[PDB]
Amino acid sequence: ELDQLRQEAEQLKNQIRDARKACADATLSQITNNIDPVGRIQMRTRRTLRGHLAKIYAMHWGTDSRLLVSASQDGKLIIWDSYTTNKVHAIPLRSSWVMTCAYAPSGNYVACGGLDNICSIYNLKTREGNVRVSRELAGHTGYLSCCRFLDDNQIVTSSGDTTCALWDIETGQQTTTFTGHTGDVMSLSLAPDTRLFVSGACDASAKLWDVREGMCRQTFTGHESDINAICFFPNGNAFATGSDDATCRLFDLRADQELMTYSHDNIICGITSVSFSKSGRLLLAGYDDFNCNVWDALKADRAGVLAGHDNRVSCLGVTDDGMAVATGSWDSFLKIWNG
Amino acid sequence: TASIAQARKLVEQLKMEANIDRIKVSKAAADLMAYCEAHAKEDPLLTPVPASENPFR
Amino acid sequence: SVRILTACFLSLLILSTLLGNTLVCAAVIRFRHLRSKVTNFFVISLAVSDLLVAVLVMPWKAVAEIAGFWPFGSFCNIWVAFDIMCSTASILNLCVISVDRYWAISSPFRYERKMTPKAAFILISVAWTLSVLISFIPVQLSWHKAKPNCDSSLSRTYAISSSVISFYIPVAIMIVTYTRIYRIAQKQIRRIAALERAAVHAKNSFKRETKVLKTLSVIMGVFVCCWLPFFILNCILPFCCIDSNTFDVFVWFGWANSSLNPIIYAFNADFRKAFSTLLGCY
Amino acid sequence: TEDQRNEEKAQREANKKIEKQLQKDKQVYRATHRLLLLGAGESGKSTIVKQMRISGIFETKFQVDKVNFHMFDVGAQRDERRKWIQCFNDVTAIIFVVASSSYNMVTNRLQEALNLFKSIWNNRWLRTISVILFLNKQDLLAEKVLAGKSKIEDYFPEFARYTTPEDATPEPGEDPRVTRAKYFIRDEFLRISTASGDGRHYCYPHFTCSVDTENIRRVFNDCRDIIQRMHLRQYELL
Ligand SMILES: Cc1c(-c2ncc(Oc3nccc4occc34)cc2F)n(C)c(=O)[nH]c1=O
Repeated sequence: ELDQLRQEAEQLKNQIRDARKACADATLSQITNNIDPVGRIQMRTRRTLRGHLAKIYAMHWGTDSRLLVSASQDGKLIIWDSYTTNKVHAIPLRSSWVMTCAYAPSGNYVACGGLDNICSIYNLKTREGNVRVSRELAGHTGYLSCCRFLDDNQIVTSSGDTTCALWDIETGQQTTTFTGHTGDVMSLSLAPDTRLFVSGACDASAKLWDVREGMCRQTFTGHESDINAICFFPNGNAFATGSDDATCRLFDLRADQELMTYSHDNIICGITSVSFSKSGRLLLAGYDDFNCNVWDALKADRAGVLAGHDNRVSCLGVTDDGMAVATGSWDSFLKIWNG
Repeated sequence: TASIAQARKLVEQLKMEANIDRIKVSKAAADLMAYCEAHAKEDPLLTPVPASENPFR
Repeated sequence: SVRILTACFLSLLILSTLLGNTLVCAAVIRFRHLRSKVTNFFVISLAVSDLLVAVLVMPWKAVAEIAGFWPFGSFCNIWVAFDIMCSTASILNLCVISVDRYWAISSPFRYERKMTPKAAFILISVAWTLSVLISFIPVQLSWHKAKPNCDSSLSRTYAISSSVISFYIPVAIMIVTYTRIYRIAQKQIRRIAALERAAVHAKNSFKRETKVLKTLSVIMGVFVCCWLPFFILNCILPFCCIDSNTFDVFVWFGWANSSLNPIIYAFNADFRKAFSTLLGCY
Repeated sequence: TEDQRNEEKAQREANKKIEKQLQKDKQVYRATHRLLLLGAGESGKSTIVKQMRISGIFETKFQVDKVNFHMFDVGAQRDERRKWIQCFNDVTAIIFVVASSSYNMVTNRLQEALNLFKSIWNNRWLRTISVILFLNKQDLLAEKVLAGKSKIEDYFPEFARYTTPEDATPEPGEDPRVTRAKYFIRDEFLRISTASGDGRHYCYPHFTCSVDTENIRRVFNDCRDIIQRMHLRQYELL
């Protein structure tokens, strides 16, 4: 029985690989060969945000493209005003080992979580004015590695117990559970319509999940090591992944295969964070060698470098209007870069 | 046992993921190329923006 | 060709001093992580004192030596005050550095909870105030010269009094602190080697002690060899016996310690790396 | 533009109020030492935590001689491939607890502890972190060695050629047989510790018991030694 099922699974994998090979006609490099290159991208640090006492692990932009939240391994959750550099809030956390944070699209909530295996929701607009915990989401048996608000009442979280979950914040219950990864899930990315999301785990695979249906529709392979970062293309029909093998890859949902690889010979450190520009032409990625590289998404050519962080670049983010880029780092500083 | 259940679940999942419809890579690559062209003007990082309307100066 | 060689050597010495101490002062502005430590506060204080030695004292004495006479008129008194003040500040900065290192090594917890930057400012201010008081107050009142470049000798009362404050007490303090540091390091080395020997014996020391002795001997020997003969002839001469040339040689030996100070106190991995980033940005 | 001026004034006032509180937190953060606690379920790691105090991660705060300590337990539904091990790359020390009496229990639990210690020692994120090794449950080990048919050489064949070292300080009332086993296990851990040492971190082994009032002092003294050695190393004196 076991031999029969193993043979059947191997035959199905062979059929899938054969279909993917058959559907491959031309590479992305061949198609985007007459496109004029973007040239050289020159960005400068417009702002520098200070106030965190320890390494910064996560940051997130608000939908108004002005306010942003960041998380540090000192029990602090700071909300900034990026235009005027002022600090709007500073939330002390019960647990000091936070690893993720999110900003609600409405702007009335922020989320947080880490090694405590809890996702905490904070109310930013309340009667008292002081920020207080609204809900604690328990049920994961591993560290919280990512969370993303769908609306004011739903949030999707990924965990180190190889599981992603969808929550109802009002009741604090898991509405759906997404299983299938064998390694620890490290990152999440919601589609523009919040109807699908992709996750990347430590089994060097990425999966596409139906939020309402609760099933895995596609699985993407090609990375030789742990996937640490994942991001949807602005179109919503492709996504990019960053791994420890010092490479970034682009996958197409409809083609169901990898299209381009973003690697250089003098890069050996892993990618911590990855992000796209508003047009989707630029691919920004953070690295362990303390700087962020800018890639041409259609040519796989490095179009620039953002340097000026004293330590590891841990997090990265592009505003909803495309105006600015924020990078946080283990040197406890947030930098904002503009064209 | 649980091993046979895991194996049959994996086989069943592999059955569903092989039933999807796939377009050619030529069509998929053209769609991404066309999206960048139609939105290249409104990308402040791709095309540098004058300081008149830049809020980070 | 003797004069040409003397001018070249003095120019090289002044340039070495100025370049090295400027590099030390610059490596702290470019990097904000070095400014987070207090030991670096004391190091930059010493670098500032060495720069003042190289700017306000050394060139004017070298001009008089190359020319063969003092051409600066009534600048002799102000120059003597600058000489005393800058040298004293250098030696007191060295003493404070040694005391800071001893407190860090011997009481790490009380050091971390009591070495706030407010205390460092108090120590630096005390050192510089002592320098200014010992130099400018007695010189302006002509207490330094005998009653009965610019090549005179100090008074008998002022020579011994200033030497005791500027040299002998700081030397005693530095000897005590570095002896205690050596004892602590020896205990730690023995304790480490005991476990290493136990593990080796389970499977089937002199280098560290040599390194400790090398570091400590370099520090102490450079300081003492540069400044000790000057402070002996500074008290032998007022009671006179030597000429005015060997004394000038020993004065120059004393000043040349400021040249070597950057590579003894600002040459760790953090400073060496910062000295390469500023060297061509490679 | 008086409304804009009032808004900016309120924003500056709120920022200043926030930054006042961040200044005290910086003072508290610098005086605190963070400890990562490792071990197994069968080790007496839980009882030691209870003595120190007297879901996910568990945190314990205690203070000795005006020094604040912050110890974290990572025994929360974990497994191998410790991806979260990079969160603790700047702690003062690691407390590794071993049940020394579990050599006979089953593939041995002591061999599992040795493998875990070797894995942690050679971790790339923990290359400047020292380990305070607690060789726990000495009373049970003494009882097993003194009376019983569980021969240590049966499970570890190298015990048939082991001799108690010269730097051994047995308790006055201990049998010579008990001392040999204790120091054999200690040297078994020390061989791993010194076979791959970098000079940037050390191991501090202790013979402990779960119910001891000395373990807090042991942690305090070992952390003091760690900081002193770091200071000596930064001045090229070690
Ligand atoms: C060299 C020189 C001098 C002179 N200046 C200063 C001097 O004492 C000190 N120097 C350095 C550091 C010190 O700390 C405490 C005392 C002290 C002794 C001296 F002999 N004088 C007076 C002169 O007229 N012509 C000269 O060339």
